[PDB]
Amino acid sequence: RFLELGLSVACICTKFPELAYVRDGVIQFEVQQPMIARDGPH
Amino acid sequence: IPAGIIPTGNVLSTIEVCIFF
Amino acid sequence: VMVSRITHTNTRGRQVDGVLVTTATLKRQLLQGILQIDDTAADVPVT
Amino acid sequence: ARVPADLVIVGDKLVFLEALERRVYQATRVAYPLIGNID
Amino acid sequence: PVDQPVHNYMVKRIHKRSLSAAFAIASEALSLLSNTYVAATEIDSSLRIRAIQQMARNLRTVSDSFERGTADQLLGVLLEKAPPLSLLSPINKFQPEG
Repeated sequence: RFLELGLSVACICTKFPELAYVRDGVIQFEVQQPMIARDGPH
Repeated sequence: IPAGIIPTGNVLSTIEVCIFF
Repeated sequence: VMVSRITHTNTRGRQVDGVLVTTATLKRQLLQGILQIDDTAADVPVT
Repeated sequence: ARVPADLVIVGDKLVFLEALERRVYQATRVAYPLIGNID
Repeated sequence: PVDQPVHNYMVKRIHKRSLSAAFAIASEALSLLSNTYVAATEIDSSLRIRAIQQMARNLRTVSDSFERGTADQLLGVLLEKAPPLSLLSPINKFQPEG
C-alpha cells in the first residue's frame, strides 16, 4: 500500500471525484513578510 | 470596530482552489 | 572499623565508602570523560 | 508549561542549548548579531 | 579579637527602553470601520467579518512583532554585557589573593 510505505509522508493525498472534467485549476498562498519591532519611532 | 472573535492564536489561513469553467 | 547505626547511602540503598575531596578544576576534568555518574542525590542522616 | 526545547548538561551544570536563527532573523531586514568579524 | 563583619551596599541603575511599530489603515478600511460601530440590520455581515478578519490579522502581526523584537533586544544587551573568555579566565585563574 502506498500509504504504509515510508515515502507516503512526502505527499498529502486527498480525494477529488470531479477531476476528469477539469480543463484548469489554480491555488493561492498569502504568506507575508515577518518584521522585527525595533525600538526607535522610525 | 469590535473584535467579536478570538484574538487569532496562530491563524491558519484557508487553501482555496479555483477551477476554470 | 565498620561501626554504624545509620550511614550515608545512595538513593537505591547501597552505602558509600568514603569521600574524595579535590578542587573544581580536577572535578570537571575527571567528570567529563574519566568516571561515570552513579546518582545525583544521596541519603544522609540528620543527627 | 511543557515546551519542546533541547537542553544539555555541561560539566556540573545544566543549560539550554539555543541557536535562535529560524524563529527570528529569518526573512527580515535586521542582520543577525555575533557575526562581528575580526581584523 | 580582630574579626569584624562587613556588609556591602551596591545599587543598580534602572535604565530605560521602549518599543515602537507602525500600523496603517486605508480610507476604505476606516470608512467601513465607522459603520461597524453602529452594526445593525444594515452594514452587511460578510463584508464586516472580512474587514475585521483582515484588520485583526494585521493587528496581530504588528502585535507579535514586539514579541519577536524583545528577544533581539535582550540578546543584544547580553552581547553588550560580556567580556571574552580568553580575557577573563586567566584573570580568574592566575590570581591567588590580589
